[PDB]
Amino acid sequence: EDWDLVQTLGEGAYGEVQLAVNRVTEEAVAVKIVDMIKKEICINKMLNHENVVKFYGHRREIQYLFLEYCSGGELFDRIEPDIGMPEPDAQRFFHQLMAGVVYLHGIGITHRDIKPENLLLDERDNLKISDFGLATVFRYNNRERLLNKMCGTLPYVAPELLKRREFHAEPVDVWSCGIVLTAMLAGELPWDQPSDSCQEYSDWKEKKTYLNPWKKIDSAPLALLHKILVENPSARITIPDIKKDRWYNKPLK
Ligand SMILES: NC[C@@H]1CN(c2ncnc3[nH]c4cnccc4c23)CCO1
Repeated sequence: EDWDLVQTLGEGAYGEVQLAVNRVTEEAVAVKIVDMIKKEICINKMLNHENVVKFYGHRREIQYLFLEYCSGGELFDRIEPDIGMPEPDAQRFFHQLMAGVVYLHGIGITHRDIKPENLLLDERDNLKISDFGLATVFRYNNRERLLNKMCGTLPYVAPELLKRREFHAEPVDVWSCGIVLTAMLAGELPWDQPSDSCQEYSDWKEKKTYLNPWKKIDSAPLALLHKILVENPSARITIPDIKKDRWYNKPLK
């Protein structure tokens, strides 16, 4: 019942996250502090999956969210700049990311800001999707609603979000998962944003894969990236088809 605030884990816009330890059980949890979030709590209440940060509850005093503590830090910190990480680790992380994203989409939730900073690791390096502050419902009563608000993080957002007034939620999270995979395999982000004024993005659309970061990436995972980082959201590979991808299914290590 009584928790000691041991240390700060991370900072956010509207607050900070602190590690809290139970005085009796010594259980660790993370506490997200927000000095007024209503939708974040609501969405968190729906979530129950092994690749999504668990929600234990909240107390209003300033709002306090009680969330799963992930001692392994963030995926961001397993990526060596300009190098990435070993391909078998990247594949395992990507499998776990798809599992989390499939779950969310299955309950009609889109995260909207998938990036390595938001993908946390537990003590066994299991990936956990965190931070549902930008998340929203895109399906309800089996009826899809198109999105129109721009949010997320420029290097990770899909090009339709910049160009179209309305867009489907799922292909946007698929795209950001592809940017995450690129980062894991090349240790660099391919562009500032996916717009026609961005030279690196133009190069990609013209298939200059002899340039970085694409030249650091083996042809198998690169063929999967060619299917994810497709400009037309309607032509973009879906998750069920990602699960059928050759590299996705390649035994590694
Ligand atoms: N960018 C990550 C860092 C450290 N971080 C975390 N660190 C450890 N465990 C956590 N569990 C969480 C549940 N929800 C949100 C965040 C965490 C969290 C907080 C954010 O800044």
